Amino acid sequence: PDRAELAELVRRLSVVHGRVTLSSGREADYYVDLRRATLHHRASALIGRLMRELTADWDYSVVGGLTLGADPVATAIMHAPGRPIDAFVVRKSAKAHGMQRLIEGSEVTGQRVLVVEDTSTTGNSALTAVHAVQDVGGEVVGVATVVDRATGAAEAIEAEGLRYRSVLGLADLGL
Amino acid sequence: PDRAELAELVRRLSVVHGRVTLSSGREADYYVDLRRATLHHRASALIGRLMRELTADWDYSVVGGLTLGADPVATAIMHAPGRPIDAFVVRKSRLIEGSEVTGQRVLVVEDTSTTGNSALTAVHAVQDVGGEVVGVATVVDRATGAAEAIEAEGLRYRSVLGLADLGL
Repeated sequence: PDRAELAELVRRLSVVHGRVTLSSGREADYYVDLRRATLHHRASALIGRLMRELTADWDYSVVGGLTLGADPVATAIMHAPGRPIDAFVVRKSAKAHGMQRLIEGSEVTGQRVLVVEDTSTTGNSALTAVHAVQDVGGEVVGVATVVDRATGAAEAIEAEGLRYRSVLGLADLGL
Repeated sequence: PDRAELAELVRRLSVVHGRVTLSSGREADYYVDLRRATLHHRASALIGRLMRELTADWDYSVVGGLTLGADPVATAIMHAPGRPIDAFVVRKSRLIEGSEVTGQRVLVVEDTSTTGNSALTAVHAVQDVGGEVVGVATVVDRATGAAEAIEAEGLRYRSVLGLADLGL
């Protein structure tokens, strides 16, 4: 029921129907804004729960990713029922202070880390977080995401020796 | 107990004592890394509870502020028990992500700040889109005029913690 409850909320909240002229001059009939679910009271509590179950067999104390598409997901996982898991956010530029200048939040040095994102087209953003955690001495145990969009992300993440899992898929969006 | 236990988590996770050089060149005897608290599993859960208690007499359906500092606070409030409250995020540079703020009563959040400019930016961004801001709540007030700046704009300001809870 949860996967289906979430899947429906993602469709309703995040598939934004309506015609739009892009900067290129092409028109699209819809676009996919996952931030609308990841920041919704109900969809986020489901995301938290389901991403915990999805990764239950992985060994990690810390969850995080690349701002902003990761923050709400990571915090959802942190707040969801179960064993303690802390969070972190990889920035795009360097903090003024500390010994992990691209990483807000919890100390990832010497921890096993889950890397998350709401959705990835290329896996660029996820891998940017993976390497940022890596450069500071964190063990990335895998990457997980709310929605796979079958656009190359899995094979890009798998190419660097890392597991990839998703709660939802292209079919769950309708389209 | 909740407030006392958060205070202790904020001292232990976020108040970094020792001679330090700021980005300006100024030397301080400490700095505050409030995000280690806002991204910690226990402290964030207390933040959501306590920020909800703190603003229980205000009417708002949506909570959020300027990225990154606000997002961990906004989602802790959203995930905390009680009546449903959605979240939003004001970007620095399409300004508002997440839940709709237009036509809604909105709580602007900040983890902490010396000047309140970040809070103000979020307030202004919500106003430009037809949201009504009911006030600003923060985790830590630094007693450096943030409050009064927010009050000059006709907005109520509140904090869970203050300067004295940070043992300086």
